[PDB]
Amino acid sequence: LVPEKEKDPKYWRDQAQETLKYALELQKLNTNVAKNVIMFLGDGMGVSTVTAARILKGQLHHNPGEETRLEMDKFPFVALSKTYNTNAQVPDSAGTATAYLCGVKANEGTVGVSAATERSRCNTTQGNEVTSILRWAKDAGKSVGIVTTTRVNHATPSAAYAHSADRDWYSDNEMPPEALSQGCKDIAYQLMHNIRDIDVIMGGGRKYMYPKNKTDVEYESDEKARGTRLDGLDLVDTWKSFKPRYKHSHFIWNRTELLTLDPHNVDYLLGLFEPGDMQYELNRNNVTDPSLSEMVVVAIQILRKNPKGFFLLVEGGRIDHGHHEGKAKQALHEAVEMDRAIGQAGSLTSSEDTLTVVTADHSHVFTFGGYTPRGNSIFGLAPMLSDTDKKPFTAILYGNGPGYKVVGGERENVSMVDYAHNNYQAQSAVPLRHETHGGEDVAVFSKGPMAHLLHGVHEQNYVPHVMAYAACIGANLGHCAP
Amino acid sequence: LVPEKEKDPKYWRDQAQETLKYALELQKLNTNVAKNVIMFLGDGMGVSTVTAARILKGQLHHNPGEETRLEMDKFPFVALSKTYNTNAQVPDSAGTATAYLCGVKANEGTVGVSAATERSRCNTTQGNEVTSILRWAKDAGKSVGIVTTTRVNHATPSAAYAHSADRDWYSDNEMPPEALSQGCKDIAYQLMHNIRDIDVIMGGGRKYMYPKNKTDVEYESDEKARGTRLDGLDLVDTWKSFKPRYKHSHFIWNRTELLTLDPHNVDYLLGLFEPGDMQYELNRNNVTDPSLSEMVVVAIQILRKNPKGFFLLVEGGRIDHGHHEGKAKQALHEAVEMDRAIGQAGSLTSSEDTLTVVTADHSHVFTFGGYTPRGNSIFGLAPMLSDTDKKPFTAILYGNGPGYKVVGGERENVSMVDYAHNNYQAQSAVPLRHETHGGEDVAVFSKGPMAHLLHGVHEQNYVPHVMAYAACIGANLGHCAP
Ligand SMILES: *[C@@H]1O[C@H](CO[C@@H]2O[C@@H](C)[C@@H](O)[C@@H](O)[C@@H]2O)[C@@H](O[C@@H]2O[C@H](CO)[C@@H](O[C@@H]3O[C@H](CO)[C@@H](O)[C@H](O[C@H]4O[C@H](CO)[C@@H](O)[C@H](O)[C@@H]4O)[C@@H]3O)[C@H](O)[C@H]2NC(C)=O)[C@H](O)[C@H]1NC(C)=O
Ligand SMILES: *[C@@H]1O[C@H](CO[C@@H]2O[C@@H](C)[C@@H](O)[C@@H](O)[C@@H]2O)[C@@H](O[C@@H]2O[C@H](CO)[C@@H](O[C@@H]3O[C@H](CO)[C@@H](O)[C@H](O[C@H]4O[C@H](CO)[C@@H](O)[C@H](O)[C@@H]4O)[C@@H]3O)[C@H](O)[C@H]2NC(C)=O)[C@H](O)[C@H]1NC(C)=O
Ligand SMILES: *[C@@H]1O[C@H](CO)[C@@H](O[C@@H]2O[C@H](CO)[C@@H](O[C@@H]3O[C@H](CO)[C@@H](O)[C@H](O)[C@@H]3O)[C@H](O)[C@H]2NC(C)=O)[C@H](O)[C@H]1NC(C)=O
Ligand SMILES: *[C@@H]1O[C@H](CO)[C@@H](O[C@@H]2O[C@H](CO)[C@@H](O[C@@H]3O[C@H](CO)[C@@H](O)[C@H](O)[C@@H]3O)[C@H](O)[C@H]2NC(C)=O)[C@H](O)[C@H]1NC(C)=O
Ligand SMILES: *[C@@H]1O[C@H](CO)[C@@H](O[C@@H]2O[C@H](CO)[C@@H](O)[C@H](O)[C@H]2NC(C)=O)[C@H](O)[C@H]1NC(C)=O
Ligand SMILES: *[C@@H]1O[C@H](CO)[C@@H](O[C@@H]2O[C@H](CO)[C@@H](O)[C@H](O)[C@H]2NC(C)=O)[C@H](O)[C@H]1NC(C)=O
Ligand SMILES: *[C@@H]1O[C@H](CO)[C@@H](O[C@@H]2O[C@H](CO)[C@@H](O)[C@H](O)[C@H]2NC(C)=O)[C@H](O)[C@H]1NC(C)=O
Ligand SMILES: *[C@@H]1O[C@H](CO)[C@@H](O[C@@H]2O[C@H](CO)[C@@H](O)[C@H](O)[C@H]2NC(C)=O)[C@H](O)[C@H]1NC(C)=O
Ligand SMILES: *[C@@H]1O[C@H](CO[C@@H]2O[C@@H](C)[C@@H](O)[C@@H](O)[C@@H]2O)[C@@H](O)[C@H](O)[C@H]1NC(C)=O
Ligand SMILES: *[C@@H]1O[C@H](CO[C@@H]2O[C@@H](C)[C@@H](O)[C@@H](O)[C@@H]2O)[C@@H](O)[C@H](O)[C@H]1NC(C)=O
Ligand SMILES: COc1ccc(OC)c(S(=O)(=O)Nc2cnc3ccccc3c2)c1
Ligand SMILES: COc1ccc(OC)c(S(=O)(=O)Nc2cnc3ccccc3c2)c1
Ligand SMILES: [Ca+2]
Ligand SMILES: [Ca+2]
Ligand SMILES: [Mg+2]
Ligand SMILES: [Mg+2]
Ligand SMILES: [Zn+2]
Ligand SMILES: [Zn+2]
Ligand SMILES: [Zn+2]
Ligand SMILES: [Zn+2]
Repeated sequence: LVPEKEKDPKYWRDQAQETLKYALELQKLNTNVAKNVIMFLGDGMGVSTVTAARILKGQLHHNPGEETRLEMDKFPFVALSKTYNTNAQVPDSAGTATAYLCGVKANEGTVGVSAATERSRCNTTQGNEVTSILRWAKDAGKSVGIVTTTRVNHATPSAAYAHSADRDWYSDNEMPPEALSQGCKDIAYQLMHNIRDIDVIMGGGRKYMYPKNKTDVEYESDEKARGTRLDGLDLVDTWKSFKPRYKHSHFIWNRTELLTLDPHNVDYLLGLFEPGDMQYELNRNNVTDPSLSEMVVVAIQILRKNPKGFFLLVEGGRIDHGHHEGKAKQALHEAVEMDRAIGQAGSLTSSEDTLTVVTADHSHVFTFGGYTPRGNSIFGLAPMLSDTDKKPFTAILYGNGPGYKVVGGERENVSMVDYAHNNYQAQSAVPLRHETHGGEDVAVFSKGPMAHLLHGVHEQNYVPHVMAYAACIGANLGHCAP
Repeated sequence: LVPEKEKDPKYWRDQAQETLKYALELQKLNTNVAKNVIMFLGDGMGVSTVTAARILKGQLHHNPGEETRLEMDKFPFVALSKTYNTNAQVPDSAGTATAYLCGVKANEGTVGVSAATERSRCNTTQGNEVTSILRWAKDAGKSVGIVTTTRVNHATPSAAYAHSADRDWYSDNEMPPEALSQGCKDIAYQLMHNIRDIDVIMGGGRKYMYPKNKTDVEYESDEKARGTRLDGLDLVDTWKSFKPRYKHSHFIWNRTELLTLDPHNVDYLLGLFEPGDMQYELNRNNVTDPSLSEMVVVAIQILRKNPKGFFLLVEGGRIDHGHHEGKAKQALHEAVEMDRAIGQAGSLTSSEDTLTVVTADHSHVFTFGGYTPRGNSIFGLAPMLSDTDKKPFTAILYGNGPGYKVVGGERENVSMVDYAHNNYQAQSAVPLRHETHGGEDVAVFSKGPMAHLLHGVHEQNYVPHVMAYAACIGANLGHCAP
């Protein structure tokens, strides 16, 4: 390849000098008060995933790909974060969520509780509860909201409003009798009771809010999408009844009514679009379901009204599931969609009074290499054959997972298969039903007031402490001190 | 595990508040002139490799490992760098070296030339030569030196002083007749002729400096350690003869006299300790060979004399070879040794007038996971069995490489083998003689004057441009402008 302009040293030198000039200009630090705070979380978005997503996004416009800039790549400041649970070397989605939402490290499988709690033991929930940055912002008088592509009562979204010993207790249908007798409430119940004035909630998980055995409104014939609650509670009606009767509250479940709302009138919005987890971006039905960008735009439009700012949390959660299934295409497309949502959010706000942070909870064992030529398709093959079995192979691989395939002592001959298919599983080393997480560090991109405080290598729980200080909320309020 | 103190939220909150206090103090930027510049390069040191090395270093002191802090982890500032060649999507060790030493991106397999050069073509090299930061520092009047554990004429060390179309031309014994006729000089020849006043050179590659068939001084009976030059040149004598006769010059090849020199007296030092590449840290013979830390200390002691500062380049090069062989233990130990050398260097200098940068050239396909418990040995097994074949597996794996082992259609019982051995090869997905590089981004750690200029996501060639500006050398000299 080697584009023509790239063969002149002057081109590279001029680009480097321009970057240096911008860096020198960046020494006038932004020391203003962050009226607004927005967090973007990519579930499982490792550094390798970020690079692969950048390459794919570049190639989608018919460019070589490597020189493309992601939206998050334009964030002025970058840092590294370690993501180990107090209980596990390779973290989970719950302990990390507690670490980066409440500021305290906890055990894996528990949400909103300190390390003194034991998984699946009700007692230890009492006296070991920790609040989240969302609660601090709400107590400060701001507006808060949650947007995600997974279930609302999933680990990441639930780590901001709930305190539970087990992450599997989505509703009372999944709680052992001992836990119920001891007096423990499930995550779905805690969503509508712990904090009763959450302005914006959007995502999936419609089956966990209705009495058991009730047919779904979207899939009437689907027997797996029925309600699960054993106490007969209709949680949507409970959510509606907890808000003032002189305000405006809306419940939506489908794309047509999402785009018909007037954000200048709505005050409280609840949206559940799928019975469980929302579909992949490549499998999405653009007629009935919305994309992440549209939800983010609507949420920001609704939230920006309060004169005291707002806090918003956005999660791209299906990257984790895509990696778990061993389908790199789906995960990369999810990452690209999240980057587009980040760009939209950046377009809708201003950096002189808004602090924005993008990060991930953990990593995976996804790898890509093989000495590929410039511009080679991210889902393509390696230039050479294997010098041991004389068979081809792809540039993307997994340490473990369902991609393992050895038909009678011999590996597969991918030449005879469609390796660019949407649901293709790259080969792995050891066969597992699901591929596991990774224990490497993750990257954090920050832009806005006091964003320079995230400068080097930090523990995960440090992330919410700086943001609070930027917004003059929480335990420390020295920024606004006279 | 879960140490006792970690079960209290107050502990984590206090730690986070202390970190925030330090960050708030870092706002008074260091805008001084960098009298000295030091670069640490880890060949193949990816983010996952850094995390694994941190865990191993922590465990070597009988700690859980995850909470340990590396020396480079204490560097105030962190950034991310992209490492693609103009010719390849997955980079090589030569084009990246040119990018981060001269400030221009080039093709893979070529050293010190722009992208207009074609690999293995002498007559395309004239007029396409690019100088390195070492040359800029030397022209500024500073002292310069190179220290590495690989051959001195390897790609990374050679990118700073040589201009060649092919990286394989270590000496005339590896040059095709057409290249010799056209007027090509090999890398080893260029080492002693391009720049004739390099103060400190240390590393391997003793066979490439002597006439062909001349027996080595260390391994007399070793037939593979004999000289290779076909022109009869003794390059050590040439190096000695190019220096003034009223100065002091020393040549050493073995640990005893490396520690007997007086740095306050020596002016020019050349040290070649192994015929080819230096041994692994685990296989090193401490009696005859030195470690990286000792060489770094001696080099800094010699260099700090010049009243105008100095520039030093240090390379831990055997991490790449360890990963290529598929032996994670050796690579992790090499990374730990490099971190120790970084600590020694930091101890020997001051941050008020010295700018220090640590980074890598590219990454690998090394992965580690498996949901391990806190404190689990980095070289240990995963807690569970494989739910597909009912056999164990390790937490460390490779995308490809020699670790592949499938006899009779069945993978290995690792339990019947020593998986903690020094030369154990973790299983991989596709069998290759050597495992390949990785195309993910790499991390950069900076500390010292103007170190804050490396803040976000940058191209690799941007790295040397900032350093020069910090030291008031090169094309841009605006820092010292009245
Ligand atoms: C792994 O797989 C490769 C390629 O697989 C191929 O890809 C799929 C897309 C689909 O076409 C599959 O059916 C197909 O296998 C294997 O490469 C094949 O190798 C065999 C020998 O083992 C070749 O045998 C052919 O036999 C004929 C000899 O008379 C003749 O047709 C062929 O020569 C001709 O090949 C093509 C045929 O389309 C023709 O266009 C050319 O002009 C040429 O004369 C050839 O000798 C197959 O052709 C190969 N198929 C290819 C290259 O697509 C490979 O063997 C296997 N590897 C291992 C290690 O088992
Ligand atoms: C993969 O490998 C595992 C473990 O490998 C084992 O460890 C290595 C370090 C080395 O010792 C290897 O030789 C050894 O295989 C295999 O686990 C074995 O599984 C078999 C079948 O179940 C057991 O068979 C034995 O047969 C006897 C009848 O009961 C009896 O001696 C054994 O019970 C005894 O088990 C151990 C022996 O030291 C001990 O707890 C008591 O002595 C107890 O009575 C047992 O039933 C082997 O013992 C197992 N070996 C080990 C070390 O656990 C595994 O089968 C294999 N997996 C596959 C899928 O092939
Ligand atoms: C997307 O969501 C909207 C809002 O729920 C859906 O519109 C709804 O459509 C149903 C079925 O036609 C309407 O029910 C009907 O309403 C009246 C009486 O109220 C009457 O026609 C029938 O007896 C029946 O009850 C419902 O009113 C209507 N809701 C609103 C707010 O207009 C829409 O169909 C959904 N679209 C897709 C493509 O899924
Ligand atoms: C490490 O390196 C030093 C320095 O090269 C080695 O010492 C050197 O050993 C040689 C071989 O024995 C000495 O040469 C001998 O010297 C005298 C005459 O000068 C005489 O014994 C022999 O005729 C021979 O020429 C040499 O002098 C000596 N040091 C120096 C500075 O020249 C040492 O052996 C090495 N150690 C190891 C463990 O490899
Ligand atoms: C949590 O409550 C449970 C009730 O299920 C307690 O479990 C019993 O506790 C007593 C006191 O130690 C033990 O003698 C019993 O053996 C326990 N039973 C079981 C099945 O574990 C549990 O101890 C309580 N935890 C605390 C901290 O008081
Ligand atoms: C909504 O999804 C539909 C169905 O997949 C898309 O229609 C496809 O569009 C692609 C891209 O142009 C075509 O290659 C397919 O042939 C179309 N399929 C059908 C059945 O018509 C549609 O483009 C999507 N709309 C948006 C706005 O993204
Ligand atoms: C650089 O030199 C090579 C020969 O070493 C030239 O190669 C050309 O191609 C063939 C290859 O065998 C030679 O026989 C031709 O004489 C060469 N010339 C042409 C015009 O093709 C190559 O062209 C040279 N490049 C330049 C710019 O002079
Ligand atoms: C130099 O290397 C030698 C040889 O490995 C080391 O001596 C051994 O060190 C190991 C590790 O502590 C011990 O288990 C052995 O008992 C030692 N003796 C032998 C004969 O192997 C020696 O410690 C190393 N020296 C330094 C300073 O690292
Ligand atoms: C839910 O219903 C299950 C099946 O019973 C019948 O069929 C389903 C499809 C519904 O129409 C249901 O109302 C019918 O009774 C039962 O096995 C299950 O016990 C029912 N659950 C409850 C809580 O009643
Ligand atoms: C290099 O040497 C080859 C083998 O010679 C052996 O090694 C040398 C160093 C002496 O010890 C000699 O007695 C041994 O027999 C020769 O075959 C070869 O031609 C030589 N090559 C050159 C270029 O001189
Ligand atoms: C123990 O750590 C975790 C954490 C979260 C997690 O996902 C909830 C898993 S999982 O891989 O077992 N669940 C899966 C698996 N395959 C899926 C495929 C398609 C859609 C959704 C999926 C969900 C493991
Ligand atoms: C094409 O990209 C590169 C770049 C550098 C490189 O290393 C020079 C290699 S290599 O893997 O083929 N060389 C190797 C291989 N195994 C080794 C084992 C032990 C000691 C040294 C080794 C050296 C490939
Ligand atoms: Ca839907
Ligand atoms: Ca030696
Ligand atoms: Mg999640
Ligand atoms: Mg190297
Ligand atoms: Zn997760
Ligand atoms: Zn997961
Ligand atoms: Zn390299
Ligand atoms: Zn290499």
